[PDB]
Amino acid sequence: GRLQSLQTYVTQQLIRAAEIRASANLAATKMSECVLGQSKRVDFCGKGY
Amino acid sequence: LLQYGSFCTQLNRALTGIAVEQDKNTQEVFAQVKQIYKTPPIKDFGGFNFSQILPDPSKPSKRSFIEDLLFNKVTKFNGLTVLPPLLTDEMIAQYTSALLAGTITSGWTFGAGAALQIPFAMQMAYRFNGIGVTQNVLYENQKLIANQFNSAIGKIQDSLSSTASALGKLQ
Amino acid sequence: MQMAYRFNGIGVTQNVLYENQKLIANQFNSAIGKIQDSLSSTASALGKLQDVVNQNAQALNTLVKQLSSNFGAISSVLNDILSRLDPPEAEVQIDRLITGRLQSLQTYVTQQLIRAAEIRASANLAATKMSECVLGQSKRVDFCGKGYHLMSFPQSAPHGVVFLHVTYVPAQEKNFTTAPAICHDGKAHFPREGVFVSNGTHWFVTQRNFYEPQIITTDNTFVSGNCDVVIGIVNNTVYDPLQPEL
Amino acid sequence: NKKFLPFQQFGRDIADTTDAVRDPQTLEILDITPCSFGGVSVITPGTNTSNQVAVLYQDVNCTEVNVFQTRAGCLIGAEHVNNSYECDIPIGAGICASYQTSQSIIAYTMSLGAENSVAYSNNSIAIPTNFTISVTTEILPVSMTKTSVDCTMYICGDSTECSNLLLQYGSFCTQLNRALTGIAVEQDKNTQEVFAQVKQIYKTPPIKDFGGFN
Ligand SMILES: *[C@@H]1O[C@H](CO)[C@@H](O)[C@H](O)[C@H]1NC(C)=O
Ligand SMILES: *[C@@H]1O[C@H](CO)[C@@H](O)[C@H](O)[C@H]1NC(C)=O
Ligand SMILES: *[C@@H]1O[C@H](CO)[C@@H](O)[C@H](O)[C@H]1NC(C)=O
Ligand SMILES: *[C@@H]1O[C@H](CO)[C@@H](O)[C@H](O)[C@H]1NC(C)=O
Ligand SMILES: *[C@@H]1O[C@H](CO)[C@@H](O)[C@H](O)[C@H]1NC(C)=O
Ligand SMILES: *[C@@H]1O[C@H](CO)[C@@H](O)[C@H](O)[C@H]1NC(C)=O
Ligand SMILES: *[C@@H]1O[C@H](CO)[C@@H](O)[C@H](O)[C@H]1NC(C)=O
Ligand SMILES: *[C@@H]1O[C@H](CO)[C@@H](O)[C@H](O)[C@H]1NC(C)=O
Ligand SMILES: *[C@@H]1O[C@H](CO)[C@@H](O)[C@H](O)[C@H]1NC(C)=O
Ligand SMILES: *[C@@H]1O[C@H](CO)[C@@H](O)[C@H](O)[C@H]1NC(C)=O
Repeated sequence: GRLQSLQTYVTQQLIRAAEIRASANLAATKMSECVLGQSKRVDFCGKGY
Repeated sequence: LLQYGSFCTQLNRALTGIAVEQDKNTQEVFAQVKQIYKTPPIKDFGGFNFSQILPDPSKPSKRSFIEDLLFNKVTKFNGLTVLPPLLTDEMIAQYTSALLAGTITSGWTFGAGAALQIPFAMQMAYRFNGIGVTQNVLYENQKLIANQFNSAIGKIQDSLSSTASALGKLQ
Repeated sequence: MQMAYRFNGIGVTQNVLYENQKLIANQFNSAIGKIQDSLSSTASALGKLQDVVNQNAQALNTLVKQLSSNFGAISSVLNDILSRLDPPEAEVQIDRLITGRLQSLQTYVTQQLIRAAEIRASANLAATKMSECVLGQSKRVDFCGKGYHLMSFPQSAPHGVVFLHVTYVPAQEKNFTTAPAICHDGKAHFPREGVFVSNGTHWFVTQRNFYEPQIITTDNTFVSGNCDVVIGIVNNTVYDPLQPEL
Repeated sequence: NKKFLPFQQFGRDIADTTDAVRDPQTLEILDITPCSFGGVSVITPGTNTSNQVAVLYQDVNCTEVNVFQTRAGCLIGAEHVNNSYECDIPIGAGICASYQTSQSIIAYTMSLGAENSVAYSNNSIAIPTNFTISVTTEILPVSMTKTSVDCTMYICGDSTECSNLLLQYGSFCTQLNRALTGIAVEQDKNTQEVFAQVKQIYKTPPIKDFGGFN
């Protein structure tokens, strides 16, 4: 029982980690395109031009 | 547990790979630049007050007011070992310091390698010409832009201090 | 003409292309040689492929090593359990082995599915870079390589692809003193696209990514406003091509 | 320094673990502390380089026993250096290790980069004059090895008693085979979405008049 519970914990940690990695790629792309550069993409860098 | 195979090996490999991926995440976010840049305190910014975003040497923890509000408004032993992070908050604070120094001084031009000094008014004029706004509107309405900018900074300071609704996303 | 179009895409006048064409050719060929050298000798630049391959290999080999695991039963091999126990007596031990091997298979399937999800995420990113960094020109900074982007070239790889980003990097700079505007006769003057620089003698307008002085005139500048509001307007004679041609 | 009630002999923690106690002979409020536990880590360069080994203890200081205590734990077999360099192998808390000065294993704080004070004035501008066409390599993985496992053959290798006991247990082998089949199909969908972009097949003419572009 404890090993099944531990494996469930590991599985959910991997899923949350993958979600966090996708958010991390979003954050790095926004640093490279909203901070380092002036993007023309509408609502990629918040509301407005 | 010896009779129950290699479960411990697989789980520890998975969790160590998780920690390595956390390190890769924070590095690929915050290693945008390799050259640490430093803000000159010479404030000829055309009236653009950057006090709540610049690094403040009045405090030894070298960051701004807003990041300090983000710290102070955001809040077992059976083998459950919390590993330490690789980059501390001070190191990524200095990376944000360098990025703010670059965006003040060189705008986008340090993204192609070396930094290139440009006065900040010309950066704003170029960013207006990027969105089709003719750059005369900047030069003819500079102090109103300074007022609206610094007032918006004060508004987001108050909206972070008196309201913690935009923080539970991290929680 | 494609590289001229790309230089006009990054806001650089295409005369620099036709003036320094063989320099561009020599620098490009040297860059290709540096990449060949850094791929041939330095084999430590392909971690992305072999990490996925070794991860798949570790998962498969762990799934193989699970077979000899006893899982609390009398032995691991089913054949001895069949040859030593009754069909109403082998039920518990074969149930143990089925339970353990089923748990290990579910572990393997969950791991493969999550790893494949991350691989598909990287695949969509790679296909988007194929659609933009190679297939066209992107103004996105640090999306198609470091620096100003021109084009990129793809190459095959086992379970992979390699982009070769042709990038533009400005090299040599010099401290210049500039002003936002020129006052002429009460008429202010703004650059159409550029910046008003003076080497020390006369105000010149130039381009933001290579230094070449244009003589400041109404055919180069934008006449608007007055000589009162602009913080940093300076006095200089804006040239007029009409007066030598009247 | 906790304070029970005069009948309370012990107590649990938030996590339902016996944290603090009171002695059955003597009226005194004790506490149970876990012992020194940690992870054994090894800092080394490659076997194709050397055999010198540095030892890292996780989260605890040098109790059992060069003694270099950091915020990540005990660390012996290394050399503390004031000269902060680039991180080579990460350890924790911004302190990394390397193989430098004849040479041995050192330990140092990660230098965050070459420090620069870029100049600024009211009117000083920096304008490029010469340029460089650098070509930079990116590496992106695309697909994964398509793999199917006959889970009936895996669990029950050439048996029939095992086959009947597996058929008692529903369609788990069917489920795993269907999931792996969907994975294997979406791999080739990835490969077609990456490469199959132009339905034409183009190729160069033999006259490679490319302005001097080898
Ligand atoms: C900017 O605003 C702060 C208040 O947060 C004030 O202390 C500081 O003097 C201001 N600086 C300028 C240049 O206006
Ligand atoms: C420009 O002036 C600054 C002043 O500190 C100096 O550091 C820099 O090297 C100068 N650059 C050139 C190209 O003269
Ligand atoms: C600045 O450029 C003009 C352009 O003709 C030239 O006459 C002058 O000598 C230059 N001054 C210096 C200091 O290079
Ligand atoms: C030069 O800097 C000073 C600040 O010391 C400022 O008052 C002045 O306006 C600047 N010159 C121009 C032309 O803007
Ligand atoms: C520019 O010329 C005007 C005369 O037309 C003069 O009043 C003004 O002071 C000059 N500008 C400077 C900065 O001296
Ligand atoms: C491995 O070590 C040998 C000497 O022990 C050395 O000659 C060789 O270059 C090393 N391998 C690599 C790939 O450098
Ligand atoms: C470890 O650190 C604790 C406090 O952080 C201290 O009380 C203890 O004496 C240290 N032990 C050793 C062996 O350094
Ligand atoms: C590092 O510098 C301090 C003084 O700044 C000195 O006392 C110490 O001995 C140095 N470290 C080593 C390992 O020598
Ligand atoms: C740019 O640098 C290269 C380096 O050799 C040189 O050959 C070339 O003449 C330079 N071009 C300019 C315009 O300075
Ligand atoms: C291109 O480079 C290769 C490798 O150095 C060389 O063999 C070939 O002759 C070159 N061709 C041209 C036309 O540059």
